[PDB]
Amino acid sequence: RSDLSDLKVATDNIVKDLKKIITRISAVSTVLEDVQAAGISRQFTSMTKAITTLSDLVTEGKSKVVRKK
Amino acid sequence: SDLKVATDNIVKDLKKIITRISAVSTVLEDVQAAGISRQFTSMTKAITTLSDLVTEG
Amino acid sequence: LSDLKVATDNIVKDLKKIITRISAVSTVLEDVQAAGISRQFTSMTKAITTLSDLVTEGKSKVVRK
Amino acid sequence: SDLKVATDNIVKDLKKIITRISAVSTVLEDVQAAGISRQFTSMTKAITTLSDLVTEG
Amino acid sequence: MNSVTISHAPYTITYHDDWEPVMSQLVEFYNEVASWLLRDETSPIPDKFFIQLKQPLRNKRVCVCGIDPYPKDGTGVPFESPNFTKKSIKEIASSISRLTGVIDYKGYNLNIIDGVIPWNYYLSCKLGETKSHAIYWDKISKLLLQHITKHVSVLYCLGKTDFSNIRAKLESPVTTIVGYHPAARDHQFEKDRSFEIINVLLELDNKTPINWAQGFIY
Amino acid sequence: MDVRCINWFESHGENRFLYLKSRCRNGETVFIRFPHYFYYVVTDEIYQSLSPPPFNARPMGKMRTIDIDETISYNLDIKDRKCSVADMWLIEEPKKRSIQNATMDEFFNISWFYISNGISPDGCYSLDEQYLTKINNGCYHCDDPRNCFAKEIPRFDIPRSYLFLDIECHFDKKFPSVFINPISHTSYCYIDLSGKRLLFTLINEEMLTEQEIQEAVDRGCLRIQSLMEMDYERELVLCSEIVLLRIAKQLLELTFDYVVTFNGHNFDLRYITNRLELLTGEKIIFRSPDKKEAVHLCIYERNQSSHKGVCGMANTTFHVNNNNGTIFFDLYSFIQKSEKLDSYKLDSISKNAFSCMGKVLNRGVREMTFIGDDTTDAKGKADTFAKVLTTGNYVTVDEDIICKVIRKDILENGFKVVLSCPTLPNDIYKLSFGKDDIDLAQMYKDYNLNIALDMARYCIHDACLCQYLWEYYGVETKTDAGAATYVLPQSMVFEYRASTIIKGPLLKLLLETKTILVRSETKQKFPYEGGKVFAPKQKMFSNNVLIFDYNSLYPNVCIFGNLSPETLVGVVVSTNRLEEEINNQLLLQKYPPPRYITVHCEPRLPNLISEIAIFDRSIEGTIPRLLRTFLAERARYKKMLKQATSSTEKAIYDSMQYTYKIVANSVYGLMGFRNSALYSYASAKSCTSIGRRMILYLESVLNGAELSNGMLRFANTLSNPFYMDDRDINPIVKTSLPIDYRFRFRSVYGDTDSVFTEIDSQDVDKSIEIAKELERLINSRVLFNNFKIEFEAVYKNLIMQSKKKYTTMKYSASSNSKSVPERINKGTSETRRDVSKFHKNMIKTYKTRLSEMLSEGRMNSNQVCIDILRSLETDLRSEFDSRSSPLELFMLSRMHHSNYKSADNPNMYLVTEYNKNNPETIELGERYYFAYICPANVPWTKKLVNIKTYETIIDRSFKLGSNQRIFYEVYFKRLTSEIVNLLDNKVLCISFFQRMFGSRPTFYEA
Amino acid sequence: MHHHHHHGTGSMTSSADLTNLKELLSLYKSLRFSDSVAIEKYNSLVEWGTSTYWKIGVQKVTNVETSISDYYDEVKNKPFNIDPGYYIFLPVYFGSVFIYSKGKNMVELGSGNSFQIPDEIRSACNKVLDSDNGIDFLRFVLLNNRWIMEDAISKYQSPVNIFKLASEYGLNIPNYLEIEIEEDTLFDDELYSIMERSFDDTFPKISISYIKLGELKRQVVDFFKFSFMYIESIKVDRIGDNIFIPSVITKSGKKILVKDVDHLIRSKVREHTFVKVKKKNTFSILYDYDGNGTETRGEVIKRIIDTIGRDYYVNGKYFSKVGIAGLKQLTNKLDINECATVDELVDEINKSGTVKRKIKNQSVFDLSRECLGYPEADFITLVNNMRFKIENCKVVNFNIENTNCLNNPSIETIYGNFNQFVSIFNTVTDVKKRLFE
DNA sequence: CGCGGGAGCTATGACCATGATTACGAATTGC
DNA sequence: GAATTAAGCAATTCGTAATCATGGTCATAGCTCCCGCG
Ligand SMILES: Cc1cn([C@H]2CC[C@@H](COP(=O)(O)OP(=O)(O)OP(=O)(O)O)O2)c(=O)[nH]c1=O
Ligand SMILES: [Mg+2]
Repeated sequence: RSDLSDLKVATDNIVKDLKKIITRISAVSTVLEDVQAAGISRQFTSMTKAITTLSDLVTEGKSKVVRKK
Repeated sequence: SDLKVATDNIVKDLKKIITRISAVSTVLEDVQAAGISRQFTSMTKAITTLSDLVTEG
Repeated sequence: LSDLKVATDNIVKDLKKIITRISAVSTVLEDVQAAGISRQFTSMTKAITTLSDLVTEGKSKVVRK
Repeated sequence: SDLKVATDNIVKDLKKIITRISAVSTVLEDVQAAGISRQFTSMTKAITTLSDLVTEG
Repeated sequence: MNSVTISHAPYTITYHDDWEPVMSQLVEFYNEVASWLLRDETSPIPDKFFIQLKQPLRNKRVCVCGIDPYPKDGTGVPFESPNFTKKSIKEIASSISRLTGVIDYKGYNLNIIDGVIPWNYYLSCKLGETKSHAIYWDKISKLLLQHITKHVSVLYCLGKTDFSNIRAKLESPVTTIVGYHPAARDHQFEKDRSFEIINVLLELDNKTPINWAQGFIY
Repeated sequence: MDVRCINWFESHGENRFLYLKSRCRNGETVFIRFPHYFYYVVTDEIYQSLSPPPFNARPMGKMRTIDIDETISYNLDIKDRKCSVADMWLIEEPKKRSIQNATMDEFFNISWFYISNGISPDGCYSLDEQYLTKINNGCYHCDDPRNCFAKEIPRFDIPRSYLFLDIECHFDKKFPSVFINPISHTSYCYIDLSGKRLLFTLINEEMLTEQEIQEAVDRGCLRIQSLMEMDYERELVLCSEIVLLRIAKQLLELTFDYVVTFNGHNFDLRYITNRLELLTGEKIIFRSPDKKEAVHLCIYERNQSSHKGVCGMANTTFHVNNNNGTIFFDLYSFIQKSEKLDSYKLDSISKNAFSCMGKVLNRGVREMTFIGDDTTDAKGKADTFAKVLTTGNYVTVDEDIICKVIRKDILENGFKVVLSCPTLPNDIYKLSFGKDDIDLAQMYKDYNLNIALDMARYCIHDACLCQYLWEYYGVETKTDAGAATYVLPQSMVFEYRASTIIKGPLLKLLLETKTILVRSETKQKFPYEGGKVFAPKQKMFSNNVLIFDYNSLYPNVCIFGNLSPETLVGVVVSTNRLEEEINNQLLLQKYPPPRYITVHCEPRLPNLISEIAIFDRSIEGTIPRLLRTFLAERARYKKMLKQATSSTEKAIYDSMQYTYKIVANSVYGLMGFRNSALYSYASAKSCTSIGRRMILYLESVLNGAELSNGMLRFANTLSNPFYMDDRDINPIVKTSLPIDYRFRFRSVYGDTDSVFTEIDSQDVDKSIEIAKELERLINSRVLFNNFKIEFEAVYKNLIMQSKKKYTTMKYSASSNSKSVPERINKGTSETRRDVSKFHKNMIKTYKTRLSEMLSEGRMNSNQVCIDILRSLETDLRSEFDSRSSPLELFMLSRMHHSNYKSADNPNMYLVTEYNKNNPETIELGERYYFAYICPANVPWTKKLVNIKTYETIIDRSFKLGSNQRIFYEVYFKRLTSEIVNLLDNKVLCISFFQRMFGSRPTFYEA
Repeated sequence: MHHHHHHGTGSMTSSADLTNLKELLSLYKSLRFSDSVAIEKYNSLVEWGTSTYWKIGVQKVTNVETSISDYYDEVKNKPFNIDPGYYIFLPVYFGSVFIYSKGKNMVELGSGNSFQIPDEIRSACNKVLDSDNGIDFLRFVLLNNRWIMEDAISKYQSPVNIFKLASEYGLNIPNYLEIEIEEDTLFDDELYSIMERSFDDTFPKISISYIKLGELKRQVVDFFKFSFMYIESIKVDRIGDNIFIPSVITKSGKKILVKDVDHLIRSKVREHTFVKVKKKNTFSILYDYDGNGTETRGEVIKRIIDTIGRDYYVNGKYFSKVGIAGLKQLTNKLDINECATVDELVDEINKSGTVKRKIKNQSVFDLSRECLGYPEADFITLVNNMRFKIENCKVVNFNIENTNCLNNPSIETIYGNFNQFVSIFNTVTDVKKRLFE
């Protein structure tokens, strides 16, 4: 918000924020592999719903910036 | 339910990131839009690996 | 097992996955701390202490001298 | 009840790792020993940061 | 500046290097028609049938085309008269003098203008006869005029009856101006404003306009 | 003084004289001179304001002057069309005079001479000799053509004289050159004023040795040394080439009525005058009838540009600079203009013209004896064949094998010919005068006396073959009707396209109706819709199909709607539906539907959404009166066609009525043509719109129409599609048919005016009589005013590839079940000239095979496709490897022109490369043969690229080299393409087309 | 034949052919500068020249990128040093650039479309063009429906004297600073602010172009900085009787000026987002760019109309509103005194012969469309998908046939106002019946 | 213990080859 | 020496060329870990 100039640094900042969330979901995946290899019984229907809604969110945020000309 | 609140915080933070994309994406240049598009492809392949992990188990 | 090249290779290869999972535990603990929920880490602190004791035994054992 | 069983499986895998290192450790040779030592220092740096994140409250 | 040998009364054709793609065909056409051509006393002498082949064609952008030489006293260069007694070059000089205002001249010569090659379609005629050697010069005239219009931008033809079919004698399109003959009745060459039309069509082709005052002989 | 007009012709000099070539009853050729004026039509105020007085000025009466300018209007306050009624004067001067605002300048001075003096160019007149002043013997001067040409007596026969000539020239190369190669033979068919038909060939004795000259003298050929020794009665005369050319000069200088050649202006007469100027310096001097001026024979080009595209040069004709009145007629140009054929060489025209069916009486080892009469072919076919066979030498049997005539006999009602032919199994064969099985250049290499006499026979066959083509095409009657109708000189009849031959009778009616058409604004062209062409509903038709076609549809439309440029009240256009509906309401209340027709058209512009043209039918238009004149001419020649007995006279009058039909369709097309003086975009657009409504109305009554209990019921009512009229609109129409007949009619195809009505019956006779009842009932109840249809044909086994492409068996209205049907191909591969003879033969063979496999009905369509594609693959591989079919089966034809948007077009580049490389030149408008020729080491090429680079122009002297071969893959791809459009099982067709030609085949969509 | 030439050749050598060729050359030299009428006249002259002579050097054009960059060059955002001499300073304004070339029309840059202008401004343009024929085109600016004549680029004559002459004809003019610098001076931003305040205009001046007396191809100068600030809302501001200008509003409160509605759509700006904006010392200029949204043009127009208000519609460069259209709007369109009845209206048009001739020249539908201020193409698209019941050239009943055109918000808004269009149409129809029938 | 050099990997936009689609003129014919 | 011609459109097929879908490849930006020296 407010006023900004030379928006490439804000683009780099939000790319860094996406780097943080990419490492965050890689952390979730690499501890999910460990908790699945532990042998505990888990029910992930609401987890699957959360991943489906977040993937729809990712597609909605992607589709504005995919294709040029 | 640590993973539930963790993914809920991920949803909220990524909601903030996507509305900032919606704020800035109309006026992006070609190279930075290309960079954010590679970031979104990494986003999609990481979430499809997560979906394969929660599907196959 | 001869020349110990494969043994050293697949204990270096496993340590990358181990430190990746350790940084993963750190990142998801940062996530659950920033989410705002209250958690207790007493048994986690006990596990950290006994893991630290066994790995400093490993530090005492790993040296070549 | 996911992080505690996750770190229980992690410390069991590390029990297997420490036992096999103690099995092979009658000879190590200097350069690979320095490599696993520097990997161990990076690993305990990660452990120290994790300990800071669990003691900060 | 190459030269070839022919079997009849010119006995050689000195030609510029721009005339190279049409020379051997011109050699065989002139060798087949020349033994019948040269029985008649031609209006230029046979040694000057091919003077305009010495001229280059890359620097030419305008072809000024007549159907034949003058019936008498043809000098091999089209619209050239050292005595300046020919009616056609007189009306050409009158039109250029009306264009440019240069009224103090002794004669005119379309050869000495840069970018203009004066051309005779049929390269000769019998003495006192007009288009009498069309029989001999038909194939040569077609070949040489398509060779010219491959190079020049604007083709200007001085005859309505002589050059009504000149879009059929050529097959590649060129800027063609079929103008009135200078000896036409009712002064349609006096009302002719074709040299301005030549200059404007050159400027439409992004070419240099012809400075028509270069042709005046003082 | 009773004369018959033969030819009208103008003086070549600066002093303009108009001449008439005329013949009296006793056979005397009489010339009448007229002072030819430049005719101008001015108003009365312009006439009295002329500061130089006119030489002659005649009052033309109070004539209305109408501004034919098409202004669109967005409202219904159309201003009245500018009609300036004034006294008009016919200004005549011997010199050309530039008069400001002089009207009616589109017409020529010769038409103004005819119509203002009341002279028909095809007329017989008793000339008043008090207006004739004798100049010299046979030539008179007429100062007053009004009262001298006042008594128009009926027609009487005259003894016309003719000179049919063909020459033969030596050539070492492919073509003769007049500077190096002599004339070998000059043949002449001399027809005198006494009717004496003399045939004689002059043989160049310079090309023969002296012993051969003496041997021909012993054989009976006459040796002459000059023109005085020349006898026209001798059949074969030997002479030098100089004496031959002076005999040619003497004959061409004679005042014949017609000197007729084939390709003779371009080659024969030009070669004669060029060789005469070369060898002795003389010129063929045509003199005026009053002998004041004398011109020399100079063949001059006349180059037509196209009127479409970039308007490049599309055709050239060659004519004789003659002023003695002889109509020097090149038959090559005439048949080029009038016919539509693969080749226009003399052998091709003789093959297409003189074809007769002939049965066999005797068979031999090397001799086949054919006879033809009125039972073998139609009446007059065998008589024409005998007339050609009188001088003919070679007869082609079944259009592929050439047979020399051994013995010839002219019967009373046909011919009797013995042919050097192999033994043939069938009983009847098509005999034609086609290609010649000689090589002329080889005969010129080993030139002896026997070769000279054989080529003299072929030359006299060509010279008399000019006469046989002259009489076959009926150029006498066509010239007379073109002089009468188009109001033109007889030499000027065929050598002009539509606009000129319109300008005569249009001038006649404009003087008759006191109407003047003038233009002020710039004529603007828009694309408008044409005739409506329905899709074919079925690919095969096992049922009979009734063919109903409007009688002169676009002329009857223009007469019905009064569609003229001056009867157009206005064009009402709308950009929006609000203004469209408001203009519709004020259109109905303003213009009454009987007096005015409001024709809804598609818009000329994208912003417009409606376009209504209003035409006043109260005063008959100039275009309807012109169309009434041309349909009167077409109706009288159709009546003469129905009264004709011989096949040649039937062909003449069918061509004559077809010519008048095309002229009427050109009265149409000139209003769609922007450069025409009769250009009316609204009228041509409204004509297509009304014709489209006529095909939709005739389809709507006929599609879904059933016959039941002798009562004819159409699907829709018989409403006029434009207004309400007094006639009955009830679709229930009483027939004259029996009660028991209950058939259904449905439309399956439409094309502009034709509607293809599929009756569920298969009987020929019953379909013909029910379709005749349909024609009568449609013309009595369905149609209105001048709209008539006629029933032409019953289409049994109608095989339709696409729109405008169909094959059927024709059962005409005068035919029956027992009458033999004729195979009509319309736009298929058999008719198209860009389709090779091998292609046409294989399409005919495989269409016969497909008809057999569909008539058997015992195996599935996929097995039919498998067997047809397997047989096709076997035939294509056998043709590719064995190469038994010659080059003649693969010669495609194309017309040469310069009307190309691209200057680097491959076709024009190919012809110009031919004209550079070869002594034979291909003129503009010439149809040349080209084939796809590739080197013989090239294998079966899968992907076909740079196809136009493989085109090679084939002429008569072209031989396919050992290193070269026919590029079979292009012809095979086109052939396989049309077969896979014929077949079902499209996936297998794609697979086979990919394994042979590497590409996806194009399939037609219904 | 030989009485009719070997081929029919026209008089290709007359003075009329020379005049046509010279006109063809003049239209070829101004192909990038002309309206579509002069492009069609050029194509007609190319077709005539190709029919007349067998080839000509110029070819037919189908689409022409209308640009005036031949007399301009690269704009530099950096400070630079001037050359000494006598200079002619001009302000460059924010609005849409138009050119009034020898084709007698107002040509839009970047589209080449001829734009409809008021009759007094058009008459002043004809007076300027007929005063001296050496001028290639008149560089015009359309901002807030104000036609100001920014520049008069002439090939032979100096542009100083034409500006006061155009100001005599009622054309809107800027102020000028014709000062001889005669020394090397660096254009700092403070000097730029001095120069902009010395232009003494409250109108938005976005760049400065200078002319040399002895040199052609004048150069435009712009100093700015590219910024990106947050957008709170998009509002409209009334600039006429019915038309409104778009103006986006920041969170802070600064009003970034928008060129047209087409500029508003093309940038694809929505609320709560950042914009690519040029920054000036006096005001704010939104940069011209194509937005990178995933939505189409129609969805952008849908969102814009849903934001600013449903009764606004896209009317050319401006938003026009929906209201009650009575006799006062018809008198405002006819530029006469206000009338309450039809009788006083037709008496008032009987008083004014120029207004009566104007009513003759253009039809009832055009008068009723221009009274309502509808766009031409959108209203034609609307009426072409409706149905009408007509009694004495009046709409007694209307109904829409195809509702696919109602997805356009402009067409739907005009369909909402179509009852007032019917009222105005019937009123103008009655005026036409009473005055001239 | 900490950060720079380097090297293998992994997508990724851009560029080019090849084949299928389609406009586009030409030829031809039906009208 | 000049002199004025000149029918329309619909529809199909075929070759050529511009345009685009698909796919292979090639620099190229991340990118992430190994090695190394202070
Ligand atoms: C052949 C041809 C036709 N037309 C137009 C004009 C009318 C329609 C229908 O003519 P058609 O020959 O089928 O039948 P039509 O001549 O109308 O009537 P007939 O059955 O011949 O009496 O097509 C044309 O413009 N040019 C042409 O060359
Ligand atoms: Mg018909």
